[PDB]
Amino acid sequence: ADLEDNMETLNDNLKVIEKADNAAQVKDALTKMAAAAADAWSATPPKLEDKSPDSPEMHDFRHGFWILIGQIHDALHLANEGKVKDAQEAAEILKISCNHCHQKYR
Amino acid sequence: ADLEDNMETLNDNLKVIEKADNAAQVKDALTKMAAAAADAWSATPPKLEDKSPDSPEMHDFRHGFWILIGQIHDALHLANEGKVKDAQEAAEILKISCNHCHQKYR
Amino acid sequence: ADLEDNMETLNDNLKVIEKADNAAQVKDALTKMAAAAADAWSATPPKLEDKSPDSPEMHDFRHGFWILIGQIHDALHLANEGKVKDAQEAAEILKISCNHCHQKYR
Amino acid sequence: ADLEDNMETLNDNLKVIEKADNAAQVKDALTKMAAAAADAWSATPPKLEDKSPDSPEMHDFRHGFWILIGQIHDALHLANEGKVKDAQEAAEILKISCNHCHQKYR
Ligand code: HEC
Ligand code: HEC
Ligand code: HEC
Ligand code: HEC
Ligand SMILES: [Zn+2]
Ligand SMILES: [Zn+2]
Ligand SMILES: [Zn+2]
Ligand SMILES: [Zn+2]
Repeated sequence: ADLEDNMETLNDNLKVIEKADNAAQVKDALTKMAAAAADAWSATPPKLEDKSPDSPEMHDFRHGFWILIGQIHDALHLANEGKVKDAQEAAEILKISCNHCHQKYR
Repeated sequence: ADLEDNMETLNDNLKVIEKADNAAQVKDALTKMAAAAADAWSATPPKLEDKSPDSPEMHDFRHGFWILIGQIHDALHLANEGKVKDAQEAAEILKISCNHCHQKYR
Repeated sequence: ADLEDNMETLNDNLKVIEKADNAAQVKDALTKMAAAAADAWSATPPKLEDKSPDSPEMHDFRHGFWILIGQIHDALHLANEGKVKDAQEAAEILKISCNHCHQKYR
Repeated sequence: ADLEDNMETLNDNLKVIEKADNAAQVKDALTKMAAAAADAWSATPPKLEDKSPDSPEMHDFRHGFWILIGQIHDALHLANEGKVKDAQEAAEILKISCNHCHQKYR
């Protein structure tokens, strides 16, 4: 997918997590978010179109996806263990990761 | 890229790190490895073609890529900081992650 | 130090980071926070005195320190790469970890 | 506990994980290891006795404990999920972390 459609997938499943009823719903939403972030890994965002893929700025951009995926990784372990509510609370932390990359690069 | 091509990229660049003599070369190889792993994230390997994408096996498959990318992540900070020899030694750990996934799913 | 002492050290240095210039003020605050969190690792907080250190609740308690230390860990790499602004911005996510533990166990 | 006691705790419990036939012994051993590593956090090893707790060598020393605790963190999630064989294969990776610190600072 392109960067914009992966972002739609991130947003849709972030919402699913916040309103989920059970561990299966949380795990499915987290898995979909991680695959969307991994697929967006090599995207160049519009405001960085002039930057080398080997530059400090593009490493910072990808670093934002590493943070997001790492956060999803931990939440998914929690949901695998049945700590659904703790997994759901990880959405508050994820949201900041969204905001931070958006405020620098969107 | 397909799974086999991402693996060639992982293989080529792990050997680069093992033979490298400067920080820029290690950083460049680490970034290529991470992009290949992120691109391989949603691949289904031949031995899991019968498995549901939500199966435990496919989560465990993707989990091996998270481990690898996480190791690359820390090594890339060490390389960014000048600790070239430490970043280079992280290839010994990287290799164990290669072996573990291969033993299970290759 | 006891838990209350380490919490003050976290609180003071969390404020130092938000109100800092230069990698030095930030690095030094992060280093002290990591040492305080590590020293707190095995503390039994009042609301869990009836739980054994093998209980699920005590694992969930320590797990909140792992999240905190992992965030400090990444912030310190950023500060050591000269990314003082990005390091200072970790303070927002750190505070969320403070609050998530407090809401359950303080 | 002093550094020698925390190292004995790590050595004993790494062997427990290797020999283990059940999840409970793995989880218990990993918990003991994490506590030992957290307690060793602010130790000064003999070869750095003359240096500052703030020295770059001492940051680099502590960094080895973060690597170890992060690896224990993931293996404990796997043990908690009943993936006992996968948690035990994490011991191979832990050992390299033991060796990497010993080669530099023991
Ligand atoms: C960088 C590392 C990012 C992270 C992490 C997240 N997003 Fe993002 N997103 C990013 C950019 C550069 C853009 C701009 C796209 C463009 O073509 O200019 C976006 C865009 C979105 C959108 C589109 C909405 C709009 O502004 O019209 C959405 C809905 C969105 N992003 C959601 C989202 C969520 C929920 C995230 C975290 C879970 C998230 N994004 C992370 C870069 C990055
Ligand atoms: C799972 C999570 C894996 C990780 C981590 C790594 N590899 Fe891998 N590799 C994996 C599979 C399932 C396969 C088989 C793919 C197929 O279609 O048969 C492979 C294969 C390879 C190969 C051979 C590629 C080919 O042309 O057939 C190589 C050279 C290879 N892998 C290298 C490699 C390295 C160096 C890794 C770590 C840095 C690594 N792989 C990780 C699954 C997984
Ligand atoms: C659990 C994993 C915690 C994390 C992470 C943080 N804190 Fe905490 N804090 C915790 C407990 C159980 C308590 C109660 C201690 C008691 O004996 O009652 C506290 C308390 C505090 C306090 C008040 C200390 C006092 O004098 O009573 C402060 C100022 C405080 N905590 C700050 C703080 C900050 C800034 C944190 C993040 C950087 C943080 N705590 C994390 C448990 C946990
Ligand atoms: C640095 C960050 C280290 C990590 C990670 C591990 N160890 Fe270690 N170890 C370290 C030092 C500096 C020393 C010497 C301490 C001294 O005062 O001599 C050690 C020593 C040991 C020992 C011998 C203890 C003794 O009484 O002589 C053992 C058995 C040992 N270490 C085991 C061990 C294991 C199994 C580790 C990984 C799980 C490990 N150590 C990590 C520094 C560091
Ligand atoms: Zn966790
Ligand atoms: Zn690190
Ligand atoms: Zn980082
Ligand atoms: Zn994991």
